[PDB]
Parts: sequence; C-alpha cells; structure tokens
Amino acid sequence: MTGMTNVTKLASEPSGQEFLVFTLGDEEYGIDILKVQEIRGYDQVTRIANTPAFIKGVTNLRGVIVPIVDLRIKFSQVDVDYNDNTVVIVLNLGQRVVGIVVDGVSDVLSLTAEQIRPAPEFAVTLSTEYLTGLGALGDRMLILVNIEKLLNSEEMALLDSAASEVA
Repeated sequence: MTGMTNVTKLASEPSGQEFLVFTLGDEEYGIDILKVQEIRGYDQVTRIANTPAFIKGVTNLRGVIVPIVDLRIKFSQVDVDYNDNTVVIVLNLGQRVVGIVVDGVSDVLSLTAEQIRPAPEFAVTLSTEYLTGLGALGDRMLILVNIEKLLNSEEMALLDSAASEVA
C-alpha cells in the first residue's frame, strides 16, 4: 500500500488495476473502482458539533449515512466551495464506510504499479501513514487515493469523536 517507501520492486505488485477518477479544484484523482460504494451529492452534510475537522460531517447516502472527509482540510486543496465541492463519492473498506466531497467524477481508467510510483508528498496537511500515490495516464495524471489504508489509519481518531455515541 502507498504511504511511505513506495519504491515499487515491480515483482509481486498488482500490476494492473482500474480506478474511478474524479476532479476537485483543478486536479484529478483516482480511487480503486471496487471500493466505490456509490456517488451522491452534498445536499445533506451534517457537521457534528465536535467531530474532528477532517470529517466535514456525516452525509446521507441512498438509504443510510456515511462520514465525509474534506480534501481542503486533509490535503490543503485550493478553494473548496459549495459550487466546486458539491459531488460526494462514497467508499467502503473491510468492515467500514466513508467518503469524500468532489467537483465531479471525470472518468474510469486503468493504471499499473509502474505508473503508481510517486506521491503528492509536499508540505500538505496529508500525513504519511495514509498518504496517497501519483501516476500518469498517457498525458493525464491522477492522485491515487490510498483508500485501502485511509479509514484504516484514521479509525482510532475518527470514532473517538464520531462513533455517534459521542455526538
């Protein structure tokens, strides 16, 4: 998984995956297609009074609720606003669910570990242990969201003020 030491020995890596790709501000991103739960809109984010600020709030997916995380807060995005950050992508992992606010889903594309080598490891708010990756796609580039360790690495901090028993 991405985060640190993504040297890519290219010896037992997945070496060909497919990703839902999205836009925010003036940058593009990908997320492994299998982890996508659904796509929805920002019209019911519910910022709890004392959730961690990374959690913009919980929001309504098509029958249930999910925690939603702000890339302005988690990754120092340019200019998130309720005209540029109004789509929601909903994601699920092993035994848990989360999502992120987005401008729109740009495409669905396929990438290889040979592409997925760098990361946006600048002085952004995004900590190393759930740092994303970067790759190229002919001429496009995508920040590959480290979804398979995102909520996994944050759960202990997320639930501490977002388990609903703590609202």
